[PDB]
Amino acid sequence: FLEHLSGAGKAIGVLTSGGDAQGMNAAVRAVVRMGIYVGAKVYFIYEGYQGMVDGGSNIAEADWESVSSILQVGGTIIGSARCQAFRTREGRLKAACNLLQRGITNLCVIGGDGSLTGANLFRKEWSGLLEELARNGQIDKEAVQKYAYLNVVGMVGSIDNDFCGTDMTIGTDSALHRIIEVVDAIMTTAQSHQRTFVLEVMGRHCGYLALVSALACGADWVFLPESPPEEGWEEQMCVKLSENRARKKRLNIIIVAEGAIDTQNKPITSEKIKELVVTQLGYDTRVTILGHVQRGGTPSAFDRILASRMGVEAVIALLEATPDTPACVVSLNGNHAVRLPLMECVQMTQDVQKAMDERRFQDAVRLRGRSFAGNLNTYKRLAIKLPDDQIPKTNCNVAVINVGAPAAGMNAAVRSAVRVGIADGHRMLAIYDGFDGFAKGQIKEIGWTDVGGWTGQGGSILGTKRVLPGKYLEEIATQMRTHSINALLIIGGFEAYLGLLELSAAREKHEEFCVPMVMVPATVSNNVPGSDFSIGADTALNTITDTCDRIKQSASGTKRRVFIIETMGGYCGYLANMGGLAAGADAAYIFEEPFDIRDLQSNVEHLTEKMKTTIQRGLVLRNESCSENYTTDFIYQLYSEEGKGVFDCRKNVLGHMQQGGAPSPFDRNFGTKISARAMEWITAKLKEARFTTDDSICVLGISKRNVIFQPVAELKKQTDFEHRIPKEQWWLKLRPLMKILAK
Amino acid sequence: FLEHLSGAGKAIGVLTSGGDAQGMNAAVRAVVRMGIYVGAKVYFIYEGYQGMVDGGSNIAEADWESVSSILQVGGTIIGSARCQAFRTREGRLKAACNLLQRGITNLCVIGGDGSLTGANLFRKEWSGLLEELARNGQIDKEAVQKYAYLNVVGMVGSIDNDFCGTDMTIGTDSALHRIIEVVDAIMTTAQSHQRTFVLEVMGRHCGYLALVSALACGADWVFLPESPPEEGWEEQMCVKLSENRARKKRLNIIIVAEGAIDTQNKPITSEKIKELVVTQLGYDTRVTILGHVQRGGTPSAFDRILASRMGVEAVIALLEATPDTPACVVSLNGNHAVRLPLMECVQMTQDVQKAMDERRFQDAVRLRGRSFAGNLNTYKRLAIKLPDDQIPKTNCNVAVINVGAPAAGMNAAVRSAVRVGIADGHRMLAIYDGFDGFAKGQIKEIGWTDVGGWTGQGGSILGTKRVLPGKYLEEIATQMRTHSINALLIIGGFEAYLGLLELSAAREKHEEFCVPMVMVPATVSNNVPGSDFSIGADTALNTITDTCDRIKQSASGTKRRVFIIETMGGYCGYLANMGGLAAGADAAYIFEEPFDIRDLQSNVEHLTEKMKTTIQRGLVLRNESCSENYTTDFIYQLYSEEGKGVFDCRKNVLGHMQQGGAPSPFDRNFGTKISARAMEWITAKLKEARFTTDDSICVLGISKRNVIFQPVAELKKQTDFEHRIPKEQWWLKLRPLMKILAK
Amino acid sequence: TMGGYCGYLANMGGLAAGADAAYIFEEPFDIRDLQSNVEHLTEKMKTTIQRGLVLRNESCSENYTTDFIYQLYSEEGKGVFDCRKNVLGHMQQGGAPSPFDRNFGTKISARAMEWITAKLKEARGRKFTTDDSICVLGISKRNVIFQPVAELKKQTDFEHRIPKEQWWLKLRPLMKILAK
Ligand SMILES: Nc1ncnc2c1ncn2[C@@H]1O[C@H](COP(=O)(O)OP(=O)(O)O)[C@@H](O)[C@H]1O
Ligand SMILES: Nc1ncnc2c1ncn2[C@@H]1O[C@H](COP(=O)(O)OP(=O)(O)O)[C@@H](O)[C@H]1O
Repeated sequence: FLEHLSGAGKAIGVLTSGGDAQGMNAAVRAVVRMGIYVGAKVYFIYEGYQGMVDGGSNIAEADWESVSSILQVGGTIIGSARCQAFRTREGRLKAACNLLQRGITNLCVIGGDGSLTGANLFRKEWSGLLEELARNGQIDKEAVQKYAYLNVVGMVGSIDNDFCGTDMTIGTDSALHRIIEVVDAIMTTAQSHQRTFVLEVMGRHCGYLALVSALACGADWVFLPESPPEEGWEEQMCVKLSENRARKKRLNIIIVAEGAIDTQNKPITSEKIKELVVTQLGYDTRVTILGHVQRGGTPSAFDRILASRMGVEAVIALLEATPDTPACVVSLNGNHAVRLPLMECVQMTQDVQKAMDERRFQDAVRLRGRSFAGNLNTYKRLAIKLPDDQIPKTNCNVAVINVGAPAAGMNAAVRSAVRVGIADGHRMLAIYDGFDGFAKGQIKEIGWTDVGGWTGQGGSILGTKRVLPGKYLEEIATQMRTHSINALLIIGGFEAYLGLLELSAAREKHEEFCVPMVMVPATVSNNVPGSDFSIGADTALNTITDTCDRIKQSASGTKRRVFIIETMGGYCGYLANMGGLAAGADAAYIFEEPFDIRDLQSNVEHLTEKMKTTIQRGLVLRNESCSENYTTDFIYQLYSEEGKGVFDCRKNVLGHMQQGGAPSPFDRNFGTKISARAMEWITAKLKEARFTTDDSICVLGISKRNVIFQPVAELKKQTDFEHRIPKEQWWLKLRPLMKILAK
Repeated sequence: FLEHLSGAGKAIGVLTSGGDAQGMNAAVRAVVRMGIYVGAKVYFIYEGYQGMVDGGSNIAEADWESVSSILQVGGTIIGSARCQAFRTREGRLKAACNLLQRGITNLCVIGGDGSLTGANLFRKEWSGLLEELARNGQIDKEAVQKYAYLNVVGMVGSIDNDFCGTDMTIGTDSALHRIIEVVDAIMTTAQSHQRTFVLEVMGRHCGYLALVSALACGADWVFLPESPPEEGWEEQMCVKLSENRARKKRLNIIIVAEGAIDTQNKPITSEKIKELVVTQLGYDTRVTILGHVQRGGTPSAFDRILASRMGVEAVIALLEATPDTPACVVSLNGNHAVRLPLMECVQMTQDVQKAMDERRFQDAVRLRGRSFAGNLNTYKRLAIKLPDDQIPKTNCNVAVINVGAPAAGMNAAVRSAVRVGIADGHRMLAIYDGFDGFAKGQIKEIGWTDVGGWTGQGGSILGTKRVLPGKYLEEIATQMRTHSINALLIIGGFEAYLGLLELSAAREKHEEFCVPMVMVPATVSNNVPGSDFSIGADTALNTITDTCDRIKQSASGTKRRVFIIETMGGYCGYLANMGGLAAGADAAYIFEEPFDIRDLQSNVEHLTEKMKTTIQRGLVLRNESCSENYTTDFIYQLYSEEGKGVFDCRKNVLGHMQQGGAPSPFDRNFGTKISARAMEWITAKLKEARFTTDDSICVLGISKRNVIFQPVAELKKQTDFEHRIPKEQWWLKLRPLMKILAK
Repeated sequence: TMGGYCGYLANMGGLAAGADAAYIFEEPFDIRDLQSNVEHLTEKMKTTIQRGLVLRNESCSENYTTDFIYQLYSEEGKGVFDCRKNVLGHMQQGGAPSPFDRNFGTKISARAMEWITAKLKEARGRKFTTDDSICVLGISKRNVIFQPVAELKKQTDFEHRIPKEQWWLKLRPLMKILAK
């Protein structure tokens, strides 16, 4: 719809300066391919800023073929480097001069707190740098007026995330993986020798990756620069570890921020701890500093997407910016990408440092992010069980259950749901084998020490069947009428929706279902209406994006070959699309977007023109059931006879391997995060009677920027029951974008 | 066949004491399930040796259901711990006593250098320990004669591999993964900031994982305790790094052994190096000590197989041992598992430390393994290019090529082949696009700096097509001359085999094919006759064994479900079998082992009796084409209608996702290792003219314990050309075993 | 219809039953010849004849199979016409022989028995090593003739097992113009 508006003729320079984080390539890829799409010239700037000063070999134009085959790699191919000869006007001039020699009037910088502030100045000094170049007569006197205005745009890029202008900065999810990967491995070595480990994650300033990772591996204790330990923590920690040996947890994991501190700026080294536990508890302890393995590695799905979206929203922001409009720093807020003023953002970032240095920790917290406070609170109120007798019991029965297909990171949702329940004063009942078990009586009260160590496990434990209750609506109520069940917590997918939607029926027929029930999105499909995201979704999506890279391997080894992969996920083309954009597929056929033999024919042509360039590979993803006639076989059958002579092609039907492996850190948190707020909505609405109106049975889920409880009742509207997909689907806005990155 | 004479009545005790290495669980799983198959009782011994002293809660019987769902986990579920109260007779007695109380007469210890020596004494003191127990009257006076003989067996288990009784110890391949995983990640952060890293791998005594890993990531320099650096290495290293910057290698990786030393016992810390390079080169440098992430993580395929095979060969050795027979320590030598004397094994291990302490490094090397010397030699002679002018050119043209399907770890074979060639005095010619390009003239001379950094990349670069050299023999002859080629190396699967054979009898014909030619196994199928292994085999097998665990996830979440996965690999059921044993499949239908509707029927029954126990999952692998009638659909169609009411079931057809991803560390080495010895066979046989016979065209591959060059001629015998698989296939001996383990 | 790669059965049967199109191997075709035929089938679904018949040679294309052909025609009609698929089994080569075969079998088989009786009398008062010592009798122009299996190696596609030059392909344009 906005493809028309495209500033052409002009050029843009792209560079990378700062903590080389994963997904950085996927960014410069969206920038180059988009910059060309709009009809402008895109130049490369090696060694970040240093490349500008130097020039010549550090500046070259980039073709569509250039940024190809780099999306699936960490670090940055453009190269990064700290340039000091730029922080000085005496040399910042050489940079400017070199730009006019190439005709670049716009620039896109992908760095960090400082790197951005660099261009913020260059932007201003420009009018002053051209005055000197024209004066000394080093550049054509004409140029002094053609390239008078200088537009720049910054981009969030560093695993630190010490930036409050955006919730997530390109790299976080990637580095977060690297951290969890190391831990999940270490946990097997500690669960044997029954010892305790102390880890040191990155983040000299922001203690973000230090908290999210911890919540992701159900850590025992965390040390953050923003929220230091209350005086007297030394004995309070040993209290925990002392109880963890008494509860039989032969494993203890300690997460420490690179810049840990206590009530006073006094640093909290990881050794100062190793000493504390072994010299006061006697437990064998080993501390390890996670190497730069946090900035390297393969970019996760989330990172590639965010990167590829930012790279575009940045290109448009460059030619859609006025000579007097503030410097913009594209960033993902809530769910939709939005540009923000650079200066104002660096301010917030610096302010966090200000508060911390002035023992104002309490304020420095609500300054890093309005989700950060909620995360710390969620973690702690879930990693500490105040004595059994100090918890005011409510004498109510709340039950949890897993209805639907198993989704990675589901056990994580149960761990939270249970603990946030017991710690709230309720007795927990676990319904095994989904509904199938519910009716059979497979119910058992579980405890706190029970759901311990699940945040890391995938698949399901309490079982889970897509078994609809619509016909066993009796055997169920009959069970609740013999367990004191006064609450319910479903965790699944669309199957669960129909579950509550049906339950509400037998209320004027069965006085037992007349209780509070809250469903939480838990499916790899993400077809759950009333939420833009689902638990275990980002996991499979990560498994898919990965597998596509390994398939793009055999497609490159053997020149001129195309692959057709059939991703699963009912009619919901979520998985199919997000994965196609994350692996850079030439096309992804989802159901939600109709297509005839022509949309297909007109795409085989584009695939042929690619078998001329360097990229002699081909990748096309197809939604499990996007069409009843054009099947995985059909698509392949056509592509073969229509290519015959130009390229080869095969087909693969991704099995359930997707929804299987260990849950992605994003699910390890999502599962734990939005499930607690689901448990309080219960405690809060269960206290109201301390239930009729069709609403006490809703579905908590991500909507705008934050989650909200929507009564399953009013969700009947925006939902396609025939294809089992929500009517309005947000990720369709990426459709035009996703494709312009094809050709 | 040999499962005839088994054994009952008596009982066996299993424990784990030492460096908890991955795949340890997969070991105790084979011991338990086998000890039961033989008809004996198997007891658990928690906390390694400490459990023996204690007793009671640290000793329990294990059912078939017990050791289930642990195979795919690192560390040890039995628990490990160092017990000092055992190194003393005063307490070693409490251990013995507790054993008679449970009726255990045999024992299997899975530990290390020290842990094993422990039972070696216990074995002897036994007669003396029962003398005191009967005297003091603590055990029934009768028992003093029923349990008079005490049989024990040790098992290689520790990632150190500081054991020369066996080539590989349960854990190596797994810890080697963890190491390579960390590196491959760090290399992206270093290839950006163009810096140098110094890594510190495990191995306080043996510098194994330090050499193998290095060779796997094409490291720049290594430090080993057995082969220290020649006096004057300080400047020699800087010489390298200085040239790597001159050759444009914006990345330098240094691998240091945990116990590195120089000509003298003087330790070589990783810092002592960080100082050296930065204070003498000025390059930015960061050193990181790979935490215990090397002992943790998920066990690799190689590890699980070796583990599962050792656990069995151990059980049989226990009941097949006489009262006066030396203590045995099962270990994999060459390719077939063979038991060896404990004491005699510990001697060798202790002797390596002896030599090192007496500056006898030269002997200490040929004492750790007859392959070690060949590996160190391979690495070094491939990481240092003596000046262009100091290399006595031979003025000969040797060309390499990739014929067949792309196999992970193929580029690695080219890197080696190329360098070992230039460093031998030959000019290297690279044939792109396999044969299809060979006839097209897609030939180009490559250099040393060209094939730099390939050992880590998967897929292929020189392209690779399954096209035979037949129909275009003339378009290959004419070209052959244009470059005046004399030697041709091949990196392909069965495809390449047919290549060499077609070129053999096609000599008298085209007089251009009369020269030395050597092929090397490079296919994920492993159907290449004349070799027990293939390049890229262990990779796909690792991806398969992984994917199966992710499927075994969704099969456990939804109780009572069976999956049918169709692995690929022509008729060669290699992939299908090894993967089935590595993931614990209930059955794997390969072609090499015929079966009727009865073997199938009699297996669905076994699957039903499992749906009664705790394990309500089901996994069955089927070879791509093991039967023309019983296809993946058929197998599923039967299993469904035959279970209907007891269990559900689905089917998945693994795509080319197998042979795709980054090559496994075992392939990264195999490719480089046995590829050089293939290049020397050329340099050695081309200097013989200082060429039309059956001994000029051969297939270099693994046979007995070591590789050997077998003329493609005499290989026509042991090869099934109709099904493209070697007649005699070694891994078929594991068939009975594989099945008794799964039941 | 079956019949290896030889589209004879498929063609003659399609012309005899008035099939809208018969896809044989001997006559290549892309997704366009297929597309441009679904259109003609739609314009017929306007007249009186609301039927559609398309024959496909057992293996005229490795990609475009009976299911493919049907899978396309279904989605490409959706709203104008329905469609199903049938794979004629060996029922074809089975029933009692047609009177033309009852004769052909007996007719040209006798003249094949005499060619033997006559070439037994040749070198009687006079061994066989020539090329015309093992020929194949078959209808060529107007009448049959004995062609030595030797010189038949030329006009024969061994890969698909069909003679190179096939006469009945002259009926291709005709066969189709009769299908509208
Ligand atoms: N105040 C400044 N003025 C101008 N350029 C700056 C300034 N601060 C940083 N830079 C530029 O950006 C580069 C990166 O600085 P750094 O603080 O390391 O970035 P980041 O915050 O991403 O880690 C410097 O080498 C310089 O080129
Ligand atoms: N002579 C001995 N007698 C009894 N136990 C011993 C003896 N030597 C070693 N052990 C046992 O093995 C432990 C030593 O660790 P070890 O097994 O050598 O580790 P690793 O598996 O890494 O080689 C001791 O704590 C003890 O439990």
